[PDB]
Amino acid sequence: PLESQYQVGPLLGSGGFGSVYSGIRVSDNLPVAIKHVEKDRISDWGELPNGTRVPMEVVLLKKVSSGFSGVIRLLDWFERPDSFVLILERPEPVQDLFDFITERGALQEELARSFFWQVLEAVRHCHNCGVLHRDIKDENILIDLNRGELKLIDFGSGALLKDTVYTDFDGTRVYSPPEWIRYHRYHGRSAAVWSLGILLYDMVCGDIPFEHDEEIIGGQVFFRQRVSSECQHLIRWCLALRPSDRPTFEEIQNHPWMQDVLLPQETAEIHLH
Amino acid sequence: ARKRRRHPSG
Ligand SMILES: O=C(O)c1ccc(/C=C/c2ccc(O)cc2)cc1
Repeated sequence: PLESQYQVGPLLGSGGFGSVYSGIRVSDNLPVAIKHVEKDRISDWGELPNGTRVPMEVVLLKKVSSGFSGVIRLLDWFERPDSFVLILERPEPVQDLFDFITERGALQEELARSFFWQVLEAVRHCHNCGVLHRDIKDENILIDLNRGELKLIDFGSGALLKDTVYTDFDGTRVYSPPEWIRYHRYHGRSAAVWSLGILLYDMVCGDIPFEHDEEIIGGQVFFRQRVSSECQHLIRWCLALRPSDRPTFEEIQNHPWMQDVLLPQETAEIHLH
Repeated sequence: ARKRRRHPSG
């Protein structure tokens, strides 16, 4: 029974994360986030390793739930007549990266480097576990302000990672790649790299570069803030119009701009405390 | 200053 294992608290973020409520596990007072998803609104379904029919979001969350602090951990889930309930870990204190950038403006490159590196490691963990997130954006990244650790959240648009072409997409359009805009076709890794270029521009410029379809497909990146030549080069490479011209994750992490990253604790002490 | 906003996925 859900209501016996958890003391349920008020809505978190006034619905901005979805139907997510504060909670505490009665077993050990562990803080949790309790996310509700309506069966009627769930598009993609999968099966757990035993065979039970569950939302794809649960399948993907279970696949990445092993120990790496870079992705949000699913602690348990429950099925109800009309919905599924997901028990997620709740780091505290947190602020999501969208609100962080709004309040602080364009981030210093040392801080952007630390955040971007952690996002790359978290996305690599997903792919290593057979999961494609498909909605990487600052709104879906939580910052643990005390530990300087970032958490990727919201697998509600994700899919099993495959090497063949994707013809469906329900993530965020302004982070989606031009081959999706133009042809409704994309491959998972190179589309992820495009969204990471959007995210990195967002961090060092204070907002995303493109709002309209014509900007996404046009191939021009204007820098509205002072950004180093090395960082500009990485962003423009991630935002190559043709997917085969984009870097691999290995090439991103070996890029000159990515060298000498801060540790998470160093990041918190220099930039967050 | 420019207009920065969230974008729904869904
Ligand atoms: O996977 C998801 O969709 C998902 C959504 C939301 C959260 C956490 C939200 C949060 C945590 C702590 C707070 O103090 C305030 C808000 C985690 C995961």
